[PDB]
Amino acid sequence: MDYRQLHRWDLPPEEAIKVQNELRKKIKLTPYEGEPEYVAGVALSFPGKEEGLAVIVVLEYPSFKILEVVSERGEITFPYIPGLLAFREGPLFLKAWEKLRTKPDVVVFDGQGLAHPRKLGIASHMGLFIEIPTIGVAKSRLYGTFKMPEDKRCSWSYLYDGEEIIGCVIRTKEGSAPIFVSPGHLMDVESSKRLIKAFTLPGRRIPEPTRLAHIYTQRLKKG
Amino acid sequence: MDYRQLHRWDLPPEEAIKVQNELRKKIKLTPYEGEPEYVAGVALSFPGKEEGLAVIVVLEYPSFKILEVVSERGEITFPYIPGLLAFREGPLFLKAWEKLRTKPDVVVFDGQGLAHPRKLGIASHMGLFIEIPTIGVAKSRLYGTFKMPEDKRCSWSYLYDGEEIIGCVIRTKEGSAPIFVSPGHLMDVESSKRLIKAFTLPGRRIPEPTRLAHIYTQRLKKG
DNA sequence: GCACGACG
DNA sequence: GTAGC
DNA sequence: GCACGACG
DNA sequence: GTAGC
Repeated sequence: MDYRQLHRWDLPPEEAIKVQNELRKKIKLTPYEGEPEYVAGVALSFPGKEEGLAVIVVLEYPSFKILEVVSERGEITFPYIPGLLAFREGPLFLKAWEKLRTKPDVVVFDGQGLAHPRKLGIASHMGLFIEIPTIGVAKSRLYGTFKMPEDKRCSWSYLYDGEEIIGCVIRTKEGSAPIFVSPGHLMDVESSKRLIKAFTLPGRRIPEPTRLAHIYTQRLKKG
Repeated sequence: MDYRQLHRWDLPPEEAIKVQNELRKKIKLTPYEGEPEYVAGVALSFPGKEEGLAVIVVLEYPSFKILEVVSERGEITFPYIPGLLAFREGPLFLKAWEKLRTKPDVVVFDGQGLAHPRKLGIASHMGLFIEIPTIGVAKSRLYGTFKMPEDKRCSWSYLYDGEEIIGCVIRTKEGSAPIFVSPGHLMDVESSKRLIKAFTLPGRRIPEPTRLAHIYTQRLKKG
C-alpha cells in the first residue's frame, strides 16, 4: 500500500522532536462518521535487540473476520525513548505497509496518538504518512491527566491536557486496567472512543485489530 | 553481615516454586513495635544483560542520614519471571549483604513481600535468609485485588487475596501512582504501612531507603 | 534535585 | 533523552 | 483460548 | 514460565 514519505527517519533525538512539532500542524481532528468495513491493527515484536517484526492485520467489520495479514522483519536501531516511539517502530511498520493490498478505512496502533507531549504520538504520525484515519490505543498513560474510571464494563472518563480533551480512558474489561484511547489523524476523541468500544468484544481488554496483530507478532517470532 | 543459606539458588523454575511453597511456612507475620534506628534499602541495576549491580544503603532514622553503603557486581543468569524475582536478584543481594557492617533493624526491598501468588515475594524470601524484619515496596501490583485509593497525600486502601489482607496500596504522593506495601518476614501489614509511611518524605513517592539505594545503583552503573 | 512499547 | 517543577 | 524488576 | 478461568 502507498504512503507519503514526509521526512527522514535517521535523525538524532533533538531533530526528531522538531519534526514532531512541525508535523503536529498537519493533524486533522475530524469526525469519523459511519460504519467502517476494513479495520487494521498493527503490532511489533523484537526477535533480537536490533531486529523487529511488524505485523499488520486487516479485519472485516463487524464480522471481525481476518481478511489479510502481512509482516516485515528488519533492523531496528533507534532506541526506545518515551515520546519518540515513531522513530523506533515507524520505519518497519511502513515497510510492512508497503506489502498491504487492502486499503483500510481505519488503522489502530499500539501507543498514543493525540495523548502525547507534543500532540503527535505514533498513531498520529503514521496517520500523516498513510493519510487514513488512525487511532492510538495504549495499555498505559504517556501524557495527560485523568480520573480513574470505575470498574464497570464500559465505564470511562476523559484524558486531559489541562483543559483540552486529548482522548479517553476506557474500562474495556472488569478486573483489568483501562486502556488509553486517543485519535490519530483524520479522527477525533469522540469517534475514537465509539470505534474502539465497537472493536472490543466482551471478555476482552484489547480491541480485536491490535489484539489479533499482537498474537501474530508473537507466533511469527517463532513459527 | 551474616545470613542463613536455606537452599540452592541454581534451580529450574519448577523446583524454585516448590522451594517457595515450603519457605512460606517459615514466615512470621509479627508486629514491629517501636522506632527503628538503622533502616536499609536495597536496589539492583543491570550494567549488562548478564551483569547486575546490587546496592544496599543503611540510613539512620529519623534523621535519614546515610550511615553506610556497599555494593556487588556479579553474573546474573536467572531470567526475570513474575513471582520468581528472588531467584534472579536474591543471590547478588546476599553477596552485597556479606559486605554490610551495620546490622539493620529493618530492610526494605523493591518488589512484593506477602502480596505474592505463593505468599513469598523477594522481601519475604530475603527476610528468611537474613532473619531481620523486612518490607516489600512495589511500584506495581503483582498479586491481589484492591480499590484504588483517592489522590490525596496519604490516602490508602488494603490489598486483598480474596478475604485476607496481604498489604496496602498507598498514595505517597499526589499526582503519582500509589506504591504497593506488603510485609516480608518478622513484619505485618499494619507495621509495614506505618513504617513505610514514616520512611517517605513529602514530595516523594518512594521511601528514602530504596529511593537512595536506586540512585546509587544508577550512579555506580557509570561512576 | 524530584514521570516516561517489548526476559518471558 | 525529554521535561515540568 | 483470554495477567504478570530494570533502552534510557 | 506460572496460572486462574
